[PDB]
Parts: sequence; C-alpha cells; structure tokens
Amino acid sequence: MLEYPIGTPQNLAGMEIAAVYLQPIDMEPEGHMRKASESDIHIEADIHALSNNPNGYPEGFWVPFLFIKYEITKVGGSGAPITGDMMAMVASDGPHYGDNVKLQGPGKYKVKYTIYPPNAKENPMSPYYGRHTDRETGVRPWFKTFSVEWDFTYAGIGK
Amino acid sequence: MLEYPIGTPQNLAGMEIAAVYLQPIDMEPEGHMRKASESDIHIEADIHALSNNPNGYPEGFWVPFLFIKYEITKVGGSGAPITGDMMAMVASDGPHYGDNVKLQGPGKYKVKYTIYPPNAKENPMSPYYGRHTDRETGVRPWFKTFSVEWDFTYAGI
Ligand code: NA
Ligand code: NA
Ligand code: NI
Repeated sequence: MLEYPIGTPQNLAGMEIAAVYLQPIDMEPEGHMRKASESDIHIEADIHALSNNPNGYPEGFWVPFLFIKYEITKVGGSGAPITGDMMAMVASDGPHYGDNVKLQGPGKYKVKYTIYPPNAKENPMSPYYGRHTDRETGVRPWFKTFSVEWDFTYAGIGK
Repeated sequence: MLEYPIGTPQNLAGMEIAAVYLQPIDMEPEGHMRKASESDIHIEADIHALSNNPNGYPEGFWVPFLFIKYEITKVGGSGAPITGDMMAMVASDGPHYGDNVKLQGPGKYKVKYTIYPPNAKENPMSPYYGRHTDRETGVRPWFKTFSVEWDFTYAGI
C-alpha cells in the first residue's frame, strides 16, 4: 500500500520532522482512533533524531513521549479547520505519532503540527518521562513547543 | 560514560533485556528519583529490539512505553528485598528505564525485573500507546508480562 508524503521534512531542535498519510488504520486499544470506515486518511508525524541531537538521542532514533496536535485546513475553501491530537503507536515500519482523520473532499490542504516536549504542561506523558541533568550523563534542556506547516494535494484512494 | 554490567543480556520476545548500573543520577523533573546523596547506584533496564521483532520495532530500537518493576535481594540476607518501579528517561547515551537505589552494602545480589507490555492494565503508560492491527501495517500482539533475573556482586561505588 501507498504512503503519501506531505511536503518535505523540516529539521528543528536536533530532530527531523516529517508528515505522511496513508489509508485509515485499525488500532488496539479500540475506540480511540476514529473508525477507519468513518475516516479518509491516517495522518502521521515521523520524528527522528538528527546527528548531535541535544537531548541525548542517537541519530535515527524515534523521539518518544512527545505530544502532537494537528490542524488541517482545506486551502482557501469552505469548511472549518480539522483539529485533533495525535497518539503514539507502533506499526510494521516502527513507532509513529498518528490519527485517523475525516477530510472535506479532494483538493489542497494545509497541515500544521504543534509539537510539545515531554515536560510541557499540555503533554500528558510529562509525569512518566525524565531527562538526566547531572554533569556526567546529563543532556541539554528540552526544546520549547513549536509548530511546523506543509501543504499537500488530497485526491482520495485513486492510487 | 562508565557503566557496570549485571550478568549478561537475555533475549526474550524479540527483545534484548540487559541490566546495568552506574553512579546515582540527577533528573528533570526533580523530586522523583531518590536523592543521589541518599543512593548507592542508578540501576537500569536496557531494552532494545532484536532482528524480526514481532511488534514492528527495527533492530536496535529502544522499546518504549514499558513499565518495569524490580526486586533486588542480598544473598544472605538479613535485610528486606529492595523494590521499586523504574522510570523511562533520556541520558547522553540515549533513553533507558532506570531508578536511583540504596543497596545494603557490598556483596552478592539477585536482581529480578518484571516487564509489563504497553497494553497491561498495571502499566500507567498503556493509555498513551497503540498498536496498528490492520492487515497492511499491523503487528503481532504485545508480549505477556514476564520476569528476568540475574546475579551480580556489588563492591561500590
Ligand atoms: Na502534494
Ligand atoms: Na523540575
Ligand atoms: Ni500510525
């Protein structure tokens, strides 16, 4: 099956941030993702460490415990922006942040991700992840919440 | 970076499970780890995917969202077992599960880890992680909770 790129990856705070979409998926636990039959796509945020990542991740590692909010808007057209929170999950090609999304038909869409670090008050995983701070094994502070945007042309499941 | 081994790694459920320890650490958020000055070691569970991991992890990837309990027993042995829950955290060499621990002096110890998958009701990370189940991108079910044990000799510091 086809995985569609959403623009080109952007590099910030020692991380590569990429956006992709595919057909809606099914996930355990059930009842968290919007039903696949009631969705158009499964949108994903692919976040991996660059070389010399300041938070201690080896190059290519998945960056875990982040919280991602998205806003998808049909470019210059009728309809409200489509918003939601991604969920961390694993697939046959590894761990991703993603969500099943219902769109507003074929056309151009803006896609914006707002990426929250593990220590952000909005991130629900903040009580469950730490960062070493001692001189010997410590790392630099977490990045501050930031956004990245792209656009893509949605045509459906016409493959 | 210098760490000390606790026995040798064990391969189970498509994962390499290793136990290591180093000097006590400091962590953000503060006040969660036992104070470094009140600890002897920082104990770690190093868990990485093997080749053909059944849950979709590429070989060498850190296995995230696990919940790990530990029990450390001094072989003879007048003290109570040392117990705790590890916390996931990142250090200059990458992410680990770890905890600051106060031991019961030099000697031989048994170390047992109980590893909970990310869908276990006992695991507080379970509400935050999922697994694709569709034919095209899906993975095999999570492993069942299991334990691993090692012996090691502690001499300080
Ligand atoms: Na496009
Ligand atoms: Na703090
Ligand atoms: Ni996904």
